[PDB]
Amino acid sequence: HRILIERQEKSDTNFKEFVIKKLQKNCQCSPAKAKNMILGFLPVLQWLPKYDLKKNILGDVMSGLIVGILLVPQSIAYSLLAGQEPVYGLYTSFFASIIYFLLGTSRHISVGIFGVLCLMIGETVDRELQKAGYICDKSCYAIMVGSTVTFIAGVYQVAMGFFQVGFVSVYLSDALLSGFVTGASFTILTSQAKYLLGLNLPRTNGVGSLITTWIHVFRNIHKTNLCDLITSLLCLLVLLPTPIELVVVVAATLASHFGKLHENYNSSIAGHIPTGFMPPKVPEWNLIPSVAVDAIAISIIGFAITVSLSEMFAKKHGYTVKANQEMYAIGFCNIIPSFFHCFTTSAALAKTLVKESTGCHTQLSGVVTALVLLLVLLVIAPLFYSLQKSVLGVITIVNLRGALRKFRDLPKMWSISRMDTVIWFVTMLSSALLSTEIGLLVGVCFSIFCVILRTQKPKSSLLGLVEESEVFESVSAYKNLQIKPGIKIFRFVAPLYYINKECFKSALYKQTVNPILIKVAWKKAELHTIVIDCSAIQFLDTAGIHTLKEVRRDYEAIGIQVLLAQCNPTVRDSLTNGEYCKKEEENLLFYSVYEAMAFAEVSKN
Amino acid sequence: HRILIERQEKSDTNFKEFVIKKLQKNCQCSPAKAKNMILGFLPVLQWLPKYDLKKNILGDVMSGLIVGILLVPQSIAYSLLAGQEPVYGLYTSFFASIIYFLLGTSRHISVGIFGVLCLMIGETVDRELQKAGYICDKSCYAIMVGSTVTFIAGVYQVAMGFFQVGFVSVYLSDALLSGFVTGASFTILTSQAKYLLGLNLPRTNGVGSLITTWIHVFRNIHKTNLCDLITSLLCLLVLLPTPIELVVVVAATLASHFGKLHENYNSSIAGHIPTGFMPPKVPEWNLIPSVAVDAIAISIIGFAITVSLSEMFAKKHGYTVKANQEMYAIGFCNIIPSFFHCFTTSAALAKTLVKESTGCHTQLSGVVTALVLLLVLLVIAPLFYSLQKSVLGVITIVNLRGALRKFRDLPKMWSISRMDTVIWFVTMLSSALLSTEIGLLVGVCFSIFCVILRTQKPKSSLLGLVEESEVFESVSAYKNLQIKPGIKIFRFVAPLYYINKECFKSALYKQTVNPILIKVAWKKAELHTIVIDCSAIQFLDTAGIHTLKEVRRDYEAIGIQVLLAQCNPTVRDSLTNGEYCKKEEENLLFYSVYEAMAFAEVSKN
Ligand SMILES: [Cl-]
Ligand SMILES: [Cl-]
Repeated sequence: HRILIERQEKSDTNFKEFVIKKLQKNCQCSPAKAKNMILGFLPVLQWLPKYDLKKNILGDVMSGLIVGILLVPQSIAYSLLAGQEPVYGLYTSFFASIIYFLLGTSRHISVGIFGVLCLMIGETVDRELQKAGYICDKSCYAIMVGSTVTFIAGVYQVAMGFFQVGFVSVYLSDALLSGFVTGASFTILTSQAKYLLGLNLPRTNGVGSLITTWIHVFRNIHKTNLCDLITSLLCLLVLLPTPIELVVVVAATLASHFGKLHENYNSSIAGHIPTGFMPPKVPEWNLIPSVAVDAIAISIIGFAITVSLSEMFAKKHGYTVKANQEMYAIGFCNIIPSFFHCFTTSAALAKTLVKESTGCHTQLSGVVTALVLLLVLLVIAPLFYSLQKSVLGVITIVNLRGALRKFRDLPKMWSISRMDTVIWFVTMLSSALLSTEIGLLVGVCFSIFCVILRTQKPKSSLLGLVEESEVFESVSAYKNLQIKPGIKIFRFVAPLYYINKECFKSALYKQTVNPILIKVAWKKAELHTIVIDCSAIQFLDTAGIHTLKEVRRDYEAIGIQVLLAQCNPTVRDSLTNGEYCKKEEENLLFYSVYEAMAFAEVSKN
Repeated sequence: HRILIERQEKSDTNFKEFVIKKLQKNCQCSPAKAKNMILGFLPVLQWLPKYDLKKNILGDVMSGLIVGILLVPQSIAYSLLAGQEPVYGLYTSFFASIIYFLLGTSRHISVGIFGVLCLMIGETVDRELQKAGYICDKSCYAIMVGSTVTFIAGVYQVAMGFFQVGFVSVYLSDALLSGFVTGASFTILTSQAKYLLGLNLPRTNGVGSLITTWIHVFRNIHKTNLCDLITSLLCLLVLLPTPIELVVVVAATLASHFGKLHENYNSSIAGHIPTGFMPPKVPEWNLIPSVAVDAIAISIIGFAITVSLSEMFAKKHGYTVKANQEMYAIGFCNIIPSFFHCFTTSAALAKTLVKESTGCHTQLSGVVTALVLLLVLLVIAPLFYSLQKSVLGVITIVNLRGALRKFRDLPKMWSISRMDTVIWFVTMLSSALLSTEIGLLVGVCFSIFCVILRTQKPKSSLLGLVEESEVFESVSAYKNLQIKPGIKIFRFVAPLYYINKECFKSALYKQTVNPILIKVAWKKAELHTIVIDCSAIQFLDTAGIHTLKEVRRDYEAIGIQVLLAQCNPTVRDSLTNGEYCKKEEENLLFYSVYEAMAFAEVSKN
């Protein structure tokens, strides 16, 4: 008794008429739903009118001043890492917070300056500064280039949000992103070492910069101020055990101002800007083609990190974050502020962690931080003068510590997925050495190739029956399975295609007869059926269809029957389209391994 | 009653000691087997002493003169396409045949000049000629560059043979190679159009050359000789229906010599060389770094095509061709002749087809061709003077026709594998336009990405039981399957990893409850078990382990049980290593979908 399943009728509707009908059903021209899109595009007018202030005002207000003071050195630093004046980091943070409060659904994430992104902006800035030469007084050209790159990144992000092409985010694996952030953290530490030691080594760019910078540091170690070094050592000793950062920076600034440490030729930040808020300057609009390629990566890593963090903190509690709206928000946190003097913004884990430790479920707290920043941007900025600039490096290293600790999870990573660990290590090496962008590209492709390698050398085994059941499983992995003689079931856990067709043939020949050599031996001068378990064969390429046909023909030439079992509907469709089973030949494809085994047993009898 | 299969004990031998022991068992220092390696490396002293001359001498001798005369215009042409003097093509063909008779196992293949490879050599030659400027009198530098590239390609091929790294050949799919050869044939036709029309348009190189050459042809169409055009039209008319080529070239040469067609400013080949065989010149040995990258592709496409053709013609009858020995042979068909004045060699289908039509199973015929070439290289070369050079273009186009006919198989290709057809079309476009090398790289990566896309959007469905059996199959593909209520089996035919984890979650939520929205609705204010068929899940990434854990946790939060069935041994190992089933929790993983369904039915009762 053979199975006689009947296939369902395929849908005849495949033209664009049905697509147009379903697009109209989607109501592109939506009456009375334009308010919904306005509310969807402006989440701010959805929870502020329904704000439970009596239960969250204290939480939002609390630690907002601490976070704002805590966002203060981060800006004066990463701006320096980005090749920008310190006031530009403050502008970036304030504008990012204010705009994300307008457009934002995570309600727990901390948008603003991201170290990895600032390192990448810095690379593009220095390249354009050199390609140009070093009323653009160096810093003016730097901020112009940074704002242009930010505008391009925001345009790309909003285009990906509108075109619904955000699925590219799936190509950035969590392990690959962790490796990239670790490598970028190593690069940031190497860059900040020069400020930590007080040297004046030249700008190093290109593949191997990390090594060039370290070599320069070693070469110029004798030109050590020994004052900034002492301050940095004390700050590292105090902050390594880990509000501590705010106290440290306040005490360091007070000591530097009182003792006049600059008399020892101590490098310090300058009077960057007064209350300021200078009138906005439009982007270059002519330099836009030159720095588009870098903006590609900046936009991707920016939106990938933001979406990942927002989804994580939404699924933690009250998951109501829309991916497309966060696309639009992170895009507009890089378009409107780029009209002003700001660089790219993204979610920062080290500062979101600070708000998570002390805070509540209200985005209004970010506004408070902005207000604090605004206050810092109005009258408290001169109070930040006379910073030792070694405390800045200590403050950057301490924050990176979060990403640098990932090396302690390598034994745990290995004990779960070896190839994921290898991808992580390769991405970390390619980001630390080589280039940050080149490192990301190397990581994304190596992960895709690892998926190709996993396919390339797959598992292949013989199947045995489980006693008193209709279950077949690998003999090479399980024990005490009945294997009747003259029938050998071969399971090949992989898609059969151009990459692994040779491996499939070699494994089948090694475990069963290898009919080619037998045929040549017969021409010069036990087994009767073989069942191929196609349950794990995901798809079939033209090579796979040809390989299966060749296998069947070569085995039938000797006299060994070949039966295919548990084929997918798509695999069966490919086999019928590939002209494998001829027309109504029958007894060639089976719906289960048990059915094929029973048929093979009956055929000999 | 639950299944209680016991797993086999894993092998404790994993260190390098066992590898060293098996390497010694391989007998690296082999006594009395050095003769075997000598015979293996020199196949010539394995069938010549055992040559059945009485049954194959007539076949080998027959059509050898025709093939040699037929290899004559092919050289005078493709050398011109390769930016070389015509005598260099004759040298290449003669040396390739002679050396492959020494080292060769296919015994039916025709090594020699390959059109696609000559086009690629030409590109590298013209670039180096320009990078240098245009006792190297242009042609001397061209042959020096070509010989250097050939030496590098042969070194790469022999290195791949010795290192056993020939598996790279699996990345060049048959459809991708067919597309590349079609695009390269289009490029060759475009290049030979200038000789067909008799114009003198400038050298065009870079991406889009095909378009630049065609634009130049259209611009200079008015400068048509109308004599070479008439000769080419007559030759095309005669040869298009398709020994015909030899008669055509002989008649054209005789007519040109008798009528003195060169009086009409007809471009013609010159007195390239006398009997010649000038003393060999060593490769550049200093220019070797510059043209290594091009030699990478030349070596790969050369060895891939040669191995494919040899394996095909061996498996057709008497399969005794070793892949590694053919690696060595094709490498040494590019190393020793590069010491002389020759360029790269590979199997040519159009000329192997000529020998297949008229020939026998003896490589000695190739020697005969070499002899003919040698005779042509000794005294018959001046007889080939005064060739119209339009017959050459006609002779190149006719031969390409074999690869150009592939466009007629597109409807057949679509009716078998749509993605393979798309890869073929993309590779053909990237080889015709863009660059030949860039086209190959674009094809190889797009095929790997298509394997990634096939994974990205996979099949997912609900499984129903087949009546009076223990077989579950897709409800969306088959008909009349029992689906008990409260239990829904979800089959996801793909590996679960970072790329398709979101798709897996979305499909499972769409077809079953979507527990997140249900949980938020329950907090604001039928199904009990779900069985996941992991039979088609090939592997599990760190993301896949996390996704499965998250799915189980979220479904158990609502109150819906999640059971995993038919997991691979590797998938089970990943789940245990990933801390998914805790310790001895039981009733979480099942060996069959029927077992899980029975357990789910029992649990409610
Ligand atoms: Cl950071
Ligand atoms: Cl060809």
